[PDB]
Amino acid sequence: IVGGTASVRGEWPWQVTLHTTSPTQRHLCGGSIIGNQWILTAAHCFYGVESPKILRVYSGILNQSEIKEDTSFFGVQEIIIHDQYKMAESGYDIALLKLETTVNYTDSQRPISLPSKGDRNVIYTDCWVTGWGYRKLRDKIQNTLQKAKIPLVTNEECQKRYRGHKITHKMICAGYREGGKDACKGDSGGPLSCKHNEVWHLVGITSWGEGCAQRERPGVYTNVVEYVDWILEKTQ
Ligand SMILES: O=C(O)Cc1ccccc1OCc1cccc(-c2ccc3c(c2)CNCC3)c1
Repeated sequence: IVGGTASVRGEWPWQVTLHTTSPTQRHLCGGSIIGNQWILTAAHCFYGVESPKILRVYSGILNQSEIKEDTSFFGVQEIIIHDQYKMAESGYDIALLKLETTVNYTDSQRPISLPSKGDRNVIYTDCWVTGWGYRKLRDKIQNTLQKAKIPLVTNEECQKRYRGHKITHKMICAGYREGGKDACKGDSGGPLSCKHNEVWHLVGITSWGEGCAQRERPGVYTNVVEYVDWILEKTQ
């Protein structure tokens, strides 16, 4: 998170830290709790992941320093990548982690709803991007969970900044015209959560963009509402 501030415990309870344990154990990507044994993340996070054996999902984590050799975690039973996925910049950057056990919901770990059936025309004015990612292009993974309010930009406006990319209706962009606040390396997979009528919705999944928080270069996200049918087909 570029231009963000620290979160407090139980602020983003659907946020998870997916770790890899090969060749070293570290924060790989972010994710969202969308069900008792379901995590919604981005497919590109599993590039070079040979099997779910090396992964660990940590929920209820504020600082990465809280993760010790005795810290509880969830094993991943299955990694469901979108069948159409190839590269992040081209879309379908959506994956589902099916955990080995159910999540007991508390204040530090609860599920986030997907955009509602009938809220397609909603103008989201309170969107937030969260994660433990970099604060600049050549940085390191953060300790506390950063947050950033980012305005959504239209598909047409976003397509102007990305003349060399195909910005589809399965993508949503968020950024400030003069840069400053954005998600960077380590934030992918995580949520772009927008609050509407005091309910949080998982509106996007952190995906890609030219550099981190550059001017007139919005963050590109997976448009969750478009994939709700895929998610329901898989989580049933
Ligand atoms: O993809 C990750 O987060 C971490 C990761 C996992 C697996 C393989 C590669 C990899 O890192 C690639 C990498 C390198 C530098 C910056 C980014 C990055 C990430 C997100 C966003 C932006 C940029 C621009 N702003 C909008 C959001 C990604």
